[PDB]
Amino acid sequence: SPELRKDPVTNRWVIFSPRPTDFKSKSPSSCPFCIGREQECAPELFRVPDHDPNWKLRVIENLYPALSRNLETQSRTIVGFGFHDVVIESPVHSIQLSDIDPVGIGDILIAYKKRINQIAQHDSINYIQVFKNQGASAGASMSHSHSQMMALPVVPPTVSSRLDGTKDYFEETGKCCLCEAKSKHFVIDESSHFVSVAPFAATYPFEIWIIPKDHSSHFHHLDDVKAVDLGGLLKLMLQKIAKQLNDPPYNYMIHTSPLKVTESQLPYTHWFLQIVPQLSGVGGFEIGTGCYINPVFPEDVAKVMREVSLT
Amino acid sequence: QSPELRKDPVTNRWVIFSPTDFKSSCPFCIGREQECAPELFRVPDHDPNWKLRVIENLYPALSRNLETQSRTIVGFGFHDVVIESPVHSIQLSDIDPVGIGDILIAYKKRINQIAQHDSINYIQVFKNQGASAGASMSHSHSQMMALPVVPPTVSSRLDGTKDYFEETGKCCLCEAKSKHFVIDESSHFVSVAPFAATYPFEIWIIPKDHSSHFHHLDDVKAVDLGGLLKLMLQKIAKQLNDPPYNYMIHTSPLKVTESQLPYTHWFLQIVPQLSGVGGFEIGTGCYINPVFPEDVAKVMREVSL
Ligand SMILES: [Zn+2]
Ligand SMILES: [Zn+2]
Ligand SMILES: [Zn+2]
Ligand SMILES: [Zn+2]
Repeated sequence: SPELRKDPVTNRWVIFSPRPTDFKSKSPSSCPFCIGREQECAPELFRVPDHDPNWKLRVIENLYPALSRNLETQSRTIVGFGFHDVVIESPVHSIQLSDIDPVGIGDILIAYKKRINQIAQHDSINYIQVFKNQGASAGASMSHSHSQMMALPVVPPTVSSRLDGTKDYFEETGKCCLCEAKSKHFVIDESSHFVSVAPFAATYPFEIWIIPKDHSSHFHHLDDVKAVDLGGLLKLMLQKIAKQLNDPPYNYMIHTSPLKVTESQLPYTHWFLQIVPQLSGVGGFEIGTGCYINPVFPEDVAKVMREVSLT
Repeated sequence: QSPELRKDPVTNRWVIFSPTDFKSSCPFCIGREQECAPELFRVPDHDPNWKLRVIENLYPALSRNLETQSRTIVGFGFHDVVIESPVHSIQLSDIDPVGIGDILIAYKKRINQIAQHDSINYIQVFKNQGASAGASMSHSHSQMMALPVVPPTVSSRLDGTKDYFEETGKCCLCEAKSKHFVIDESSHFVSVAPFAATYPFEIWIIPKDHSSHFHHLDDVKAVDLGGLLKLMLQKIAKQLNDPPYNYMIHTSPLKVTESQLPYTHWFLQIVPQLSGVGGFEIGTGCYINPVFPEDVAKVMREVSL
């Protein structure tokens, strides 16, 4: 049954028009990121344990940054200023994040936080995007496990689009769209402080939003318990995806608040984590319209992910 | 070199600039029609010996039956496939400009038919060739998708240009030669590199005059464009080693009110399917471009065919 849907968090029409059971992936031994080879990496910001030779993760600068941290005093057209950094996820070469315990993932998530705060000290930076790219066509240039963060001198579309949307939904309904998640999105799994769902008007097939059950406008408010919990759920979400979809290239994106949000935006600004398994590409309709075509309804995705067995 | 952000009213979004080096029978075969979804018309009109046909898409993304019905809406819309040549062995651009004229004019004929439906908000026409750019069939061809609402790209375009117009009192597209990097122009267009293009080697073909409506396309301009579109697609393949592509005609919704006409202008966007996308762009909606439009224009101004 083809229809069009819209989520006040993404604010753009997606078409739903397809079987959910047949969707599957179709997309060295050492590296400079490996422990004992830090001399081959760009400058470090910090490493957990705090300044320790037997480290768990490190937060280093990107050797080929997309934005220049040396254009700060210099800010139609603006200068390429930013902080494009890399968070090293494991000292080990070949272990994928989803195979990292949930407590270790919690710590990686705690690093993002600490860095965002370190960055939030720069009045120029207005929004950092914490995102992970695992896989060639999902953009993984390194095989070792890592995630990327970039701090921007502007507020992007989806954000002002998400902020422009959840506010319009709040003004009327009185509620923050994500607080209504279990009643407005399809439930997959739930942890102590988070719940996962196939979004009502999902962009991509098999897309996931791990959503804080409590109302929290900014990611950086991650504590140790929540960081370990969410880790377990993120670990659970990445394993059900890998089994059910045959280890597809996938990336994840943390969505949070503009650095200088308003006291008013808080009641409807609610962060979350989006997981997008790569299962297909686009054509001239999408690039041209900004509207996506999703071949699987979240009604089915939610049934599948619930039926996935992990033993 | 030094990265830089840049915006444009047409896109109304900043892109991250971060820097001639780039590069790379069927059912549609004349004699198998009954094997295609229904026909809306062909050209020559009602000619068994056709040069192009506009048919319904066998696997439509939006159902043309759900018309009666209609944060959510029914999947009503039309989806058609323009078959650009009864010869399985031809590149859209290896085609004669006059014949490209035929196809364009056909888009116009199908839009007017569609415009008769009060339920259609926008009418995007696009071209897919090459696997990586999205294509599933090799025979040369393009498509049309008619929608019940105005999509994301048009939304912003209306906002970006409107706001720009409240500024300098000028339609930015009419100012193409003072805002974009000109590579080439014919008696009616200026294919251009856009000041703040989203994709590397992106090319915009811009009607010189202010035609807030693609469907205002006439015969001489129709073939006037064909020659320039052809020239850009051939220069594209030449310098970039024949990369798949998806060009997109940008134009105006069927409910364009009068207050939006001075600043709404239609243009064609060529995207050699190159650059890849990962989490940054997915989470932000802000693309990164490795090559500035100043370098792309010079490179393409020197292409020899
Ligand atoms: Zn390695
Ligand atoms: Zn909330
Ligand atoms: Zn053919
Ligand atoms: Zn104009």
